[PDB]
Amino acid sequence: RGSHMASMETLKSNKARLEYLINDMRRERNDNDVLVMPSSFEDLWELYRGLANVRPALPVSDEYLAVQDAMLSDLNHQHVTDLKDLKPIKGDNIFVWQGDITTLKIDAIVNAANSRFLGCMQANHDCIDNIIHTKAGVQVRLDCAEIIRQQGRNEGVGKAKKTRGYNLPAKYIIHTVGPQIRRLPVSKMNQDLLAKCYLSCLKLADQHSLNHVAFCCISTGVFAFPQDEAAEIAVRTVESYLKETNSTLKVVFNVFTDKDLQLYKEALNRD
Ligand SMILES: [Zn+2]
Repeated sequence: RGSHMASMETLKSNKARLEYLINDMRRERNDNDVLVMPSSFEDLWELYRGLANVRPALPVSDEYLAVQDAMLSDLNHQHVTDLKDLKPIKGDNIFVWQGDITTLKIDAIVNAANSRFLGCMQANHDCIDNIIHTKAGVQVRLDCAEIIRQQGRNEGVGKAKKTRGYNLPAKYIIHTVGPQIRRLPVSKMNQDLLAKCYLSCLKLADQHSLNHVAFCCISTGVFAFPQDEAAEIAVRTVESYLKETNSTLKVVFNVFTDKDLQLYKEALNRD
């Protein structure tokens, strides 16, 4: 695998970087008991990730960031997808793309954050918030913490805040908190709030003169907005915004599942 593609030196170096990062985070927690450091890249990664996910938003040394950034940049740029190589599915300005949002070269990706705004603090959890934070680096959690400290309160639903993307190929991450759905059918208030997430993100991207923005599937997963309904709100809000403002923004709907992928194509077909 690695030999023909010349990957072996980088694998051995990335493993050494993970062990350094793991050791530093364990020392900080006063986990002084000597753990069995796994041999594999995969098992090292899941150990590192769990430790990063749970770490409170406390200062980090420049030495730690040097190692973390070398490792994260190498991993995120290995199989990068550039927006310039994709083609619009609608007009010249709307794309649908199945893939990992943390590997897309684009001005901004949109994070489905929570109101505490530090990322996902559940070890090794499969949500978008966790994945974005983990691949981007600890600097995102620290920047988020500073945003919350300066505003004196948790983040409300339907807003947008921008941070740098750090180790991601994305220049920026736009963080929005989507509505939590408990009861069905979805209230008009909650439908309006999900729309507001998209609008807020679009407005902020145009406010900063960005050329492109990729959305994930906001309020799906644990917030558990019904899928078909969310897709419909996403598409309708985007197309309305682009039409009414004559924005030059290019908008990517990032999906992972084939179910979502079909939902998005169907929504963009129906007029
Ligand atoms: Zn999570």
